[PDB]
Amino acid sequence: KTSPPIFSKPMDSNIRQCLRQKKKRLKKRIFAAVSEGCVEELRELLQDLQDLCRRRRGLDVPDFLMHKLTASDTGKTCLMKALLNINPNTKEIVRILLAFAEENDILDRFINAEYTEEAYEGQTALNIAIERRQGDITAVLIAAGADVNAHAKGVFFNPKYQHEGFYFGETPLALAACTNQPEIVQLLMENEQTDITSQDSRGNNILHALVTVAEDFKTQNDFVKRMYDMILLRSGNWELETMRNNDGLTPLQLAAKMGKAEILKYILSREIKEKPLRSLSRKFTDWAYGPVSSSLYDLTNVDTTTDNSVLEIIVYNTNIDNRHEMLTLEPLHTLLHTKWKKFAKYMFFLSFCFYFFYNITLTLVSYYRPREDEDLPHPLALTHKMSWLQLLGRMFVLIWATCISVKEGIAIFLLRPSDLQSILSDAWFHFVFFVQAVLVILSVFLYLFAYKEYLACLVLAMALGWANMLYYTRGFQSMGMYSVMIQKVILHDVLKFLFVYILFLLGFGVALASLIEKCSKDKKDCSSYGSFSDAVLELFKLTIGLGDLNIQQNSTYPILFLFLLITYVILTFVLLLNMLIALMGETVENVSKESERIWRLQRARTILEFEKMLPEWLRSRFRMGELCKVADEDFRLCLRINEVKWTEWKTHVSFLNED
Amino acid sequence: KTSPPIFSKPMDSNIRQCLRQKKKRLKKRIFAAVSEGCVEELRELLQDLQDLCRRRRGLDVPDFLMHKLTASDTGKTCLMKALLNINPNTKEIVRILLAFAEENDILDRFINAEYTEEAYEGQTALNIAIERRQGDITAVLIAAGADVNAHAKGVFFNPKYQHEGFYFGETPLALAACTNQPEIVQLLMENEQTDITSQDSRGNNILHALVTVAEDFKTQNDFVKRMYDMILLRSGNWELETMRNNDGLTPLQLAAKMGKAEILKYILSREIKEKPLRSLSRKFTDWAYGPVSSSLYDLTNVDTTTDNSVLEIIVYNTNIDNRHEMLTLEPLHTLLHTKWKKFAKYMFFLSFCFYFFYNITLTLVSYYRPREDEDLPHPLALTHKMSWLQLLGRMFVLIWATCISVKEGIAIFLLRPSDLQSILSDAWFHFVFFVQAVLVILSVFLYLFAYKEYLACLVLAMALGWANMLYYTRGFQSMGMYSVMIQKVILHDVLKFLFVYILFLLGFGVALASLIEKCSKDKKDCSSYGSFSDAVLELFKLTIGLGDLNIQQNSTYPILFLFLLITYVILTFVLLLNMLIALMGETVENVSKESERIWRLQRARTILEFEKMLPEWLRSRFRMGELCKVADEDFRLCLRINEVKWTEWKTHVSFLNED
Ligand SMILES: CCCCCCCC/C=C/CCCCCCCC(=O)O[C@@H](COC(=O)CCCCCCCCCCCCCCC)COP(=O)([O-])OCC[N+](C)(C)C
Ligand SMILES: CCCCCCCC/C=C/CCCCCCCC(=O)O[C@@H](COC(=O)CCCCCCCCCCCCCCC)COP(=O)([O-])OCC[N+](C)(C)C
Ligand SMILES: CCCCCCCC/C=C/CCCCCCCC(=O)O[C@@H](COC(=O)CCCCCCCCCCCCCCC)COP(=O)([O-])OCC[N+](C)(C)C
Ligand SMILES: CCCCCCCC/C=C/CCCCCCCC(=O)O[C@@H](COC(=O)CCCCCCCCCCCCCCC)COP(=O)([O-])OCC[N+](C)(C)C
Ligand SMILES: CCCCCCCC/C=C/CCCCCCCC(=O)O[C@@H](COC(=O)CCCCCCCCCCCCCCC)COP(=O)([O-])OCC[N+](C)(C)C
Ligand SMILES: CCCCCCCC/C=C/CCCCCCCC(=O)O[C@@H](COC(=O)CCCCCCCCCCCCCCC)COP(=O)([O-])OCC[N+](C)(C)C
Ligand SMILES: CCCCCCCC/C=C\CCCCCCCC(=O)O[C@@H](COC(=O)CCCCCCCCCCCCCCC)COP(=O)([O-])OCC[N+](C)(C)C
Ligand SMILES: CCCCCCCC/C=C\CCCCCCCC(=O)O[C@@H](COC(=O)CCCCCCCCCCCCCCC)COP(=O)([O-])OCC[N+](C)(C)C
Ligand SMILES: CCCCCCCC/C=C\CCCCCCCC(=O)O[C@@H](COC(=O)CCCCCCCCCCCCCCC)COP(=O)([O-])OCC[N+](C)(C)C
Ligand SMILES: CCCCCCCC/C=C\CCCCCCCC(=O)O[C@@H](COC(=O)CCCCCCCCCCCCCCC)COP(=O)([O-])OCC[N+](C)(C)C
Ligand SMILES: CCCCCCCC/C=C\CCCCCCCC(=O)O[C@@H](COC(=O)CCCCCCCCCCCCCCC)COP(=O)([O-])OCC[N+](C)(C)C
Ligand SMILES: CCCCCCCC/C=C\CCCCCCCC(=O)O[C@@H](COC(=O)CCCCCCCCCCCCCCC)COP(=O)([O-])OCC[N+](C)(C)C
Repeated sequence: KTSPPIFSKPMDSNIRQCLRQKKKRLKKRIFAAVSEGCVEELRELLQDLQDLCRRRRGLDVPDFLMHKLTASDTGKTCLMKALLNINPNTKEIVRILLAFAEENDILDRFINAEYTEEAYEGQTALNIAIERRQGDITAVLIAAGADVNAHAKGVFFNPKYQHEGFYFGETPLALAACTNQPEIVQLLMENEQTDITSQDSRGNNILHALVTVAEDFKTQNDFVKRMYDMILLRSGNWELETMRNNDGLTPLQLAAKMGKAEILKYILSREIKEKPLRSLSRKFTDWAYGPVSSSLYDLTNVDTTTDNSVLEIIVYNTNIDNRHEMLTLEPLHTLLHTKWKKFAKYMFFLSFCFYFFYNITLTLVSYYRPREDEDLPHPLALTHKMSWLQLLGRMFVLIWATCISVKEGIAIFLLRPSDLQSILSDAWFHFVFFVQAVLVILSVFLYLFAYKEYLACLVLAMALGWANMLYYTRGFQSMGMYSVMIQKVILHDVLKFLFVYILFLLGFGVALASLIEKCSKDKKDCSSYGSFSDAVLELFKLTIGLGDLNIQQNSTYPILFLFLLITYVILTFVLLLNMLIALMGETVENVSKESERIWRLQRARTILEFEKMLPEWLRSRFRMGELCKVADEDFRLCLRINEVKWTEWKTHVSFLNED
Repeated sequence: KTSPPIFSKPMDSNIRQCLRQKKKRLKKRIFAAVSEGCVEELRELLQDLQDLCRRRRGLDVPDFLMHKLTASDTGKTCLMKALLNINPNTKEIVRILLAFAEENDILDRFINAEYTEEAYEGQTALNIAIERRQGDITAVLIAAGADVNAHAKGVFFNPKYQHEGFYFGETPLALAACTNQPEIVQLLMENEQTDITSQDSRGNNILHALVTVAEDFKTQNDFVKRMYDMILLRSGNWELETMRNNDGLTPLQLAAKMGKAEILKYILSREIKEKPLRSLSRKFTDWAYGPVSSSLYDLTNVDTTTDNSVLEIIVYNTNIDNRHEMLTLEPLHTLLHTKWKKFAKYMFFLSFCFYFFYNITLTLVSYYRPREDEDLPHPLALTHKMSWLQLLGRMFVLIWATCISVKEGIAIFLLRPSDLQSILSDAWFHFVFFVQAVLVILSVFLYLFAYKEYLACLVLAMALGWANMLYYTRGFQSMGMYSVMIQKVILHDVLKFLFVYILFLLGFGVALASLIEKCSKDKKDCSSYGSFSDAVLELFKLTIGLGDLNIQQNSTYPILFLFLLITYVILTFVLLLNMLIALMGETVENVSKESERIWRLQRARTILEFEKMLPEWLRSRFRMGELCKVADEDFRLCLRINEVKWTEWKTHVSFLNED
């Protein structure tokens, strides 16, 4: 993606880089013989190794012999070098190397060997055989004492990113499962020493590991769905799918964290009909008659009742790709729609009314202020009591403004740094609601010091206040697009047109202000291009189309003053301004193509954020789901959902081929 | 493409155009007999030719006999006329003509015959047989003494353009190779007299010739890739692919010169695994484990270390079609990205800073000049020393401006004439950087003559100077499009709208200025349409939308003055101006569809142009690549590149059909 990785030492190297002595020719000539496939040259070199071991001090002969078979810079052995280079005669050089280590008491050490390298640590001879797809060499090595629980930890086998390495699950069972080799997976699970409930350095197990390697888009061949079904259904218990890693996530919650929509649909809709495996399912269909059916969903680690539920991960954590496609799955779709009809319509309506009456009060009191030198109060709370009836509206300003500044200021403090790179993560409205409430109470405090700059701050509070009414247009679908593409346009288009337009507004502004002469004879001010600040204003009025091409200029070089104004009008009114209108037209077109996807993801935040304001006795009232016994000795919560599907049923009936 | 060619004399003609005598009927009747396929009439005419040769002076009888078989206007013989017209009985009239020339000592002359025509010179009887796909007549002619090294040079066999003729490689081996006939190619390479390392008049050989005939786009059947592999791998040496033609190019460098992207990808990625043919490859993969792999590339005639490298041909020589598609190939992609991280980010950042401070100095000194009659210096270098601290900024203008005018003026002098027909060949910024630096030093020299027209030249230097800051927006991808489509629009759209708009600005300008009368009673100037120059200005202010439809005109025919203004506003404000905005909208749309292709090709020029400023000890430091021994007795430079490809690997594993 970004950059290719660097590795400090290569795993295998048959390319010699640039810059009869038995202590050199024994060790080096075996590696080259076993790599090319010279069988006859190999037996003639092994019998020379035991010749040096007879002229050696006793009781240390296995330690001396392994040093002449293992490398020193890395822990790669003769059997590892043999299996990385597959030849047509590697079935027999395994037999010859296994026979040499059986003649000594070194067979247990020669197979269970590990790399000592910092970058390839823990890799054994089973990892090379399962990688190179040698199915019959694997059965021999298990039958000779290979550890089937060896973990391969390292910088290569556990990277930081999805590139820069190759993560598969760190066990030999997970390597066979992530390489689409179903027969070796059947082979290891039928062995007694295989620990299925095993965990790696990330805390993952085999079901966590298959989620990380799955495709985030639906395609034709999906072997990670058939491997998740195959390994789960053989264990026949609950310990795998209820286990948490170091981040505290199940296999179900890691699919919603990473964004895999096809693995998520499979787990929420499992239904197994055989009697010993009935209890593993999460959906229970009890009656169906034509198109209609009734079903029960599992709802255990899904609904908003514990921490890190799958309804809360999908909504709040943007940068996940498929968030609309997952919120329309079936246990999730009914839960959001039920929370809207039961308490969320009415809390969203009271927020619109307590804010619309806040702005009518703050406007009528600011507009109708006493405009005299002899009458100067601040228009708030009756700080000087003139005793007029219903003064509570002036009290209602300072009460409701200090509530918003406390509440929204906490929400700015709780912002993730990924919440500032999405429009849908509504971090714009947390800023602007805060600064409108600060300026209200700042203007009240500056009258108590009587500075008479309160009116500069009270005017800006009315203009932001009526501009924040654009938040509440997400209640309707039709008006919910205009608050979105007023923000796509002002970031993708206007802040890139701004840097180009200052270069032409600075350059011609200094140039036109340097060609004039001082016209103040007796305070005439004939020249409208006198200063730098006067010339930038008259050039802005000409891109808009409000100024004049006044040629009668009291200055030297009158024909050069015409050449530089007409060049400005062509570049910035005919060419640049009509260009930026054709860049707004491409942004507006793409928001309207996706108007439904954007409106539905803005409700789902407002539904789950009014739920965190409710008290606990009130949230316990609206809990949807009842206790239910779906099999023997197992109790769980459930939703009953009826579903009538006319288009799916009629295609099932027409295609049936009654002939 | 452009025009069909003309040929001075046809190659074969069976259509007689418009405007018993044995010296006429012997020669003419053989050609018509051998063309139609009259076998019995042919033997009755050959025995009449030897009757005339018995009544002839001796020792000259082969010279007399060939003149009655070869034509005179061209060198076409009886065997050539036989093979151009294929009949079902041309297997035997070859046998009859070969038997007649064997009875004399004229067999060596009768087969090895050449056209003497200016347009078809050198064409022999093997070229006609290999063209007409007669595979078994070819083996007979080789077995009778045909020259298999005859070159066919001529205006037809070596044209100027790709049309106007048919270039194939000028040898009989290249004709068989460029006509998709693999069996005749095997036939000639197994003959001993075949010179494989042979060159034609262009200097090309068989591997150069196959590059010129290849398709520049990837399609299904590509026989030129299978012929390049077939002929190279049989020679088994290095003389073919390291040979240069008259322009000094290898077969590798001619593919990048002509733009063939599929031949270029094949050569840079050859990998042959068998032991006698291991050494011919250019990529050496030494370890691979799942998706990741490590490889070594050849880098010999690719990297910027000699003249005409393939990294330098693709970048500088536009008019080549596939330049983005070739710069993303693998030895080329890593080299450009490595030169950016090691020295090119920092040289592109110092150029932005030494030019941005050049414009702040030249603006603040021009704007704050002494505006008095008693104070008139030139604002540069303290030509009159007033002794103010840090005068070095005024010195910094004339130093840095004379550097740019020398450096950019050399670059204008080194421009190819094809560099002035591409936006991406940045010949616009070589002009405008030059003229901004000339006007600075021109204004300094005109104060030394004290002409007081220096200020007309110093003002234009500020306006161009801030407009050249649009060059440095190619560092970012998002802003790198606005400098491009400000140039596509001002060439494809505005200079075509300009010729149409002058016709309506000239015609109505003279017409409206002829209907008025002189209003200067006592210097009133009531009529704003008095002159030609006054009327063109008031009509330009009305297309923009700044003028007035002032009907109160002090002139004769007042209702005709209304009819010609309203006709102008409809034609040029409602119709023409809104048309040109819909022609800018189609240009802006196509630049944004190709925004990534244009930004990436502008970096690649700036990377290779800061490299030509570095000194030789500094360029020798940043050389990337190490000496390496990839096979016996062969040393070469290499890059090691790691590559992890998740999408290619997982499709290889899912499609494997483990069943
Ligand atoms: C029908 C079936 C049952 C329905 C259940 C009903 C449950 C009722 C409540 C239950 C508990 C909730 C307490 C929340 C209070 C927080 C106050 C607040 O700041 O407003 C918050 C919400 O405001 C509300 O959601 C509640 C509105 C009623 C407030 C009750 C006190 C005043 C009622 C006295 C009546 C008048 C007295 C006389 C007045 C003249 C504003 O939050 P926001 O809109 O999200 O902010 C803008 C968005 N932004 C975050 C991006 C910036
Ligand atoms: C001088 C140097 C040369 C010039 C600079 C050159 C470099 C600049 C280039 C940079 C990256 C290139 C991408 C092009 C678009 C750039 C804009 C951007 O950064 O958006 C980024 C994220 O968008 C956001 O940041 C969302 C806004 C967060 C809330 C901020 C509130 C501001 C309050 C203040 C009140 C203001 C009121 C306005 C309302 C907020 C990236 O956008 P994107 O990659 O296209 O991804 C689309 C995702 N999207 C849905 C979020 C859009
Ligand atoms: C002069 C110019 C104007 C000013 C300019 C301002 C401009 C800016 C404003 C622009 C637009 C304004 C936005 C409107 C805001 C809310 C409306 C809304 O949400 O729409 C909804 C209607 O929902 C309702 O109408 C509320 C339900 C009844 C509430 C009854 C009172 C509460 C009583 C309880 C008191 C509690 C206890 C009391 C306290 C203790 C529509 O939703 P729906 O159609 O129903 O369903 C969704 C469709 N779906 C099913 C496909 C998903
Ligand atoms: C970090 C790792 C190592 C990095 C290696 C760093 C190597 C450094 C250098 C190494 C040798 C290069 C010499 C090039 C000099 C040419 C001068 C020139 O005209 O500028 C040229 C480039 O300018 C540069 O690229 C270099 C900028 C530094 C100049 C050094 C002298 C002044 C430093 C004293 C410091 C301040 C003293 C105090 C001042 C107050 C302009 O070229 P351009 O931008 O292409 O032109 C515009 C484009 N156009 C062609 C279309 C028109
Ligand atoms: C009176 C008679 C009747 C009217 C005339 C009728 C006949 C006229 C018709 C002619 C051909 C028909 C094609 C239509 C487009 C015409 C324009 C053209 O010639 O472009 C040609 C090449 O484009 C260039 O020349 C690139 C600019 C080179 C640098 C020049 C710097 C000038 C500095 C001065 C400063 C000025 C500042 C502005 C910035 C430079 C051809 O363009 P194209 O075929 O479309 O190929 C696209 C390739 N492209 C990527 C290069 C675009
Ligand atoms: C007030 C209004 C403003 C005025 C209006 C002006 C408006 C006009 C201007 C518009 C935009 C301005 C353009 C910015 C120009 C350079 C920035 C740039 O290149 O971007 C790059 C940042 O590269 C860097 O930031 C430089 C790296 C650090 C330099 C450290 C100082 C040098 C020290 C050494 C001293 C040497 C020795 C000293 C002397 C002897 C971004 O590139 P990237 O993201 O890093 O990678 C590319 C992404 N890729 C990997 C996909 C390919
Ligand atoms: C389209 C235009 C784009 C924006 C440009 C707008 C300009 C702002 C530019 C930049 C903005 C930031 C600086 C603030 C300047 C404004 C303050 C001011 O006006 O007061 C004064 C300063 O006026 C000046 O003379 C200074 C402005 C020109 C030089 C700017 C600094 C150059 C270096 C920056 C970059 C390199 C450093 C980076 C190094 C890494 C004006 O005083 P006065 O009017 O004479 O009043 C007379 C009365 N009196 C005598 C009693 C005092
Ligand atoms: C892209 C990000 C831009 C940020 C803003 C984005 C939006 C921009 C929108 C608006 C902001 C733009 C400014 C307009 C209003 C001027 C305010 C002012 O204080 O001027 C004053 C000072 O200013 C000067 O003295 C002018 C100095 C001349 C050269 C300025 C650029 C040189 C430094 C470049 C620095 C880097 C800039 C490079 C920019 C490419 C006016 O002074 P005066 O009239 O000369 O004196 C007359 C005396 N009198 C007052 C008593 C009568
Ligand atoms: C960014 C826009 C460019 C900025 C503009 C700078 C461009 C410069 C480039 C090149 C200029 C090269 C010529 C040298 C200057 C000579 C000075 C001179 O003659 O002044 C004379 C006038 O003359 C003029 O009117 C100005 C002539 C400009 C040439 C046309 C350039 C077209 C640029 C457009 C396309 C660019 C597209 C670029 C796209 C990015 C003096 O005036 P006068 O007649 O003596 O008046 C006295 C009258 N009296 C009789 C009453 C006393
Ligand atoms: C939208 C309009 C489009 C452009 C049209 C613009 C017009 C320019 C047309 C063409 C431009 C090139 C010629 C330069 C003319 C300008 C010089 C000038 O004005 O000075 C004078 C010449 O004024 C005239 O009278 C001559 C202009 C009209 C006829 C043009 C030539 C026709 C032949 C060309 C083609 C056929 C040949 C081709 C053969 C193959 C003006 O003098 P004055 O104002 O009377 O001053 C009075 C004071 N005095 C008496 C002391 C002197
Ligand atoms: C497409 C390429 C075009 C090139 C430019 C592209 C951009 C064009 C933009 C601007 C240039 C256009 C000119 C506008 C400014 C006029 C300058 C001038 O010198 O006028 C003067 C002379 O001119 C005359 O005398 C006018 C002659 C009348 C007929 C003109 C066309 C006949 C020849 C057609 C030749 C072929 C043209 C065919 C064109 C289709 C004004 O003279 P006056 O006012 O009459 O005298 C009053 C006396 N007084 C001054 C003392 C008061
Ligand atoms: C390029 C545009 C065309 C140019 C225009 C030429 C077109 C000509 C074609 C044809 C004209 C044929 C008629 C002959 C002329 C007679 C003269 C006459 O009658 O004048 C009279 C007025 O009369 C008028 O107002 C003008 C009549 C024009 C006819 C409408 C044509 C529509 C063109 C549009 C569509 C074209 C689309 C083309 C698309 C490219 C005299 O005026 P008066 O009333 O005596 O005023 C004195 C008043 N007072 C004394 C009472 C105070």
